[PDB]
Amino acid sequence: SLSCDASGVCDGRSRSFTSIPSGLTAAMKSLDLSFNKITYIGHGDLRACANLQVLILKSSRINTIEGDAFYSLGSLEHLDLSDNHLSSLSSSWFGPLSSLKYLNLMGNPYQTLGVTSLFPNLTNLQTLRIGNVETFSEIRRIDFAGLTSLNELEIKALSLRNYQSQSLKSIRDIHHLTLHLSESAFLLEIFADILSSVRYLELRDTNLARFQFSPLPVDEVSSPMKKLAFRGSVLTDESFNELLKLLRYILELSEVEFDDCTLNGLGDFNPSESDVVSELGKVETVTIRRLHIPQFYLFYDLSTVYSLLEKVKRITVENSKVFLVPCSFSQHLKSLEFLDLSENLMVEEYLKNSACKGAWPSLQTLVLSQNHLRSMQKTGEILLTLKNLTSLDISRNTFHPMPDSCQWPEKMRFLNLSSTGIRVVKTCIPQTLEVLDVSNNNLDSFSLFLPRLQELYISRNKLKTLPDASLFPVLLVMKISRNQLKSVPDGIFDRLTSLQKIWLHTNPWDCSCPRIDYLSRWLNKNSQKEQGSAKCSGSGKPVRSIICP
Ligand SMILES: CCCCCCCCCCCCCCCC(=O)OC[C@H](CSC[C@H](N)CO)OC(=O)CCCCCCCCCCCCCCC
Ligand SMILES: *[C@@H]1O[C@H](CO)[C@@H](O[C@@H]2O[C@H](CO)[C@@H](O[C@H]3O[C@H](CO)[C@@H](O)[C@H](O)[C@@H]3O)[C@H](O)[C@H]2NC(C)=O)[C@H](O)[C@H]1NC(C)=O
Ligand SMILES: *[C@@H]1O[C@H](CO)[C@@H](O[C@@H]2O[C@H](CO)[C@@H](O)[C@H](O)[C@H]2NC(C)=O)[C@H](O)[C@H]1NC(C)=O
Ligand SMILES: *[C@H]1O[C@H](CO)[C@@H](O)[C@H](O)[C@H]1NC(C)=O
Repeated sequence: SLSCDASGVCDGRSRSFTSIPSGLTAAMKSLDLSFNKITYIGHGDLRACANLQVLILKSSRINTIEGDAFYSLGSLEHLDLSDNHLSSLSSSWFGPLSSLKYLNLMGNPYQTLGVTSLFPNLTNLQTLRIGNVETFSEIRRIDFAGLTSLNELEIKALSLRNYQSQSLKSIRDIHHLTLHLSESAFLLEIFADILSSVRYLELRDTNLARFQFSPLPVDEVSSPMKKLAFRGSVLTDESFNELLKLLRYILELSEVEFDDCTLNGLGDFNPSESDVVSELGKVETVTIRRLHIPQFYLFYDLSTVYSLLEKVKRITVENSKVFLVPCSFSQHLKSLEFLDLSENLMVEEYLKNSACKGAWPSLQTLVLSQNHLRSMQKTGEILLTLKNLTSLDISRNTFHPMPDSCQWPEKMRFLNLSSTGIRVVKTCIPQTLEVLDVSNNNLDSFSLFLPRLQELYISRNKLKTLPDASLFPVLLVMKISRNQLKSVPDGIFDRLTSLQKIWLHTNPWDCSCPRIDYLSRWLNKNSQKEQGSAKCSGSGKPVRSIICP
């Protein structure tokens, strides 16, 4: 009861099959039999479809597959066996799949990949996922024999009990290596085997409390590793310092991320300057999200971090409860062009210190999105200390009504006031602006003349009148959806002579014909420009559909 499209793509998904359907053809290119009750797959179940390029067998209850079940699938590029009941993999399965590009074996209860190298024959393999949560317990030297380059290899071994050294060393080039480890017992040697191949290493769920550095005795390897990411990791002030020492081998590391990690800190840890690292190679981007520091004052005078960021260009510390980025700390950030402290507890008085005189000398973009700032003027005033600043995001902050005059950094051309609760826009906003987002507020009208404005975002408001075209002589983009606009003055969009894109949907457009003429005739002559589609209130029919005599 499977249905195929004219292109040879058949759906069999969730159809209660207890066995592969009979009478398949060589016309099929993609066969999806996910979520079925297919316990056994015989020698001849898939013998016909010799031109199959995609086989989706995910989450079916497969626990038995004959060694040569896939003997005629020489054109198969995508095989998905994840989440089944395979507790033993057979090398005979992958033998005839020299055209295999994607192999997902994750989610099955096997304990190891088996006694025979399963992938030597897969010469065009680009993606491979293996392992599980409860039982995968051993990686061995024969496991990846025959694998030269993989764009991605995911290994889930949260229950790993033993890793044979050099197991991953045979692989020449791994673009993205995702490892799920519950502890750090084998992280070091693993790290010694991937220094030549891994460009992006992603560590998930690892408790690194007991990590300890030791000199990697692998021959001079110019690690091509550009990105390193930790997710849901447990760290300590001690183990953290241990990790830092690892950088000497990944001289090219440019991006580091820490997602949902907890940093446990204690006072008993206080080494001299010899133990600590203050050289951060080429690390130029630091992203930190949802970082939990149980007890922050249990950290000695944090000067240890001042020499690490001299060269950092981009930093993001979000939703990690930051209330202060100490002045001296900021002055050390000589190269910082981008700083994103979204979702923290920043307020004027502490911002003042964070953005002191020589704070962030080169900052161009500063994001203080969800914080506790309350005065627009006060914030612009405090930020005057920043001379290179060109972009500022202070959206999602609850501000008081803005004055008629304000002081903002001079080169500022981007100001985001989205979701800030304002009800009125005054001249506090500079004429120097190029991009302005006051979308999702409480505005009734926009009367600000900004001659250099190229983009205005004013969606999600209550404007009953479209802002006069002469206000933005050279506008390229206007976003005024989700408002209360019922109509537009004849010829107004033809007055936006640089307009390239415009959002008008979610507005109650009055489509009676005397009125809606120009607007409808305009949407027809400029469909390319309208993003999304404005409909008529009442019928819901697209405005452009209306024609008047
Ligand atoms: C593989 C190598 C990767 C290398 C990555 C580089 C990491 C550096 C990132 C720069 C952090 C920028 C924000 C610092 C703000 C600050 O100083 O928070 C301090 C404030 C109070 S100031 C404290 C006083 N001055 C002391 O008496 O706390 C606060 O305001 C709130 C506490 C915020 C705690 C989280 C952020 C603190 C930085 C964490 C650094 C270690 C990260 C380890 C992750 C596993
Ligand atoms: C001006 O500030 C706006 C508010 O901060 C901002 O809108 C926000 O845009 C981000 C873009 O990623 C959205 O991100 C969230 O949602 C995505 C998926 O949709 C998630 O993957 C992200 O992790 C995140 O949770 C926000 O949803 C959106 N905020 C809202 C509520 O509208 C504008 O983009 C800024 N304007 C300009 C011109 O930059
Ligand atoms: C970032 O801004 C600073 C401050 O304006 C710039 O450095 C100053 O450049 C002037 C040149 O007119 C020198 O006279 C000063 O000595 C510098 N001030 C400092 C920091 O001591 C810097 O050039 C800007 N960087 C960028 C983004 O180009
Ligand atoms: C798969 O092909 C044969 C087995 O018939 C053998 O050479 C080896 O297992 C694989 N090929 C390679 C790359 O050596």
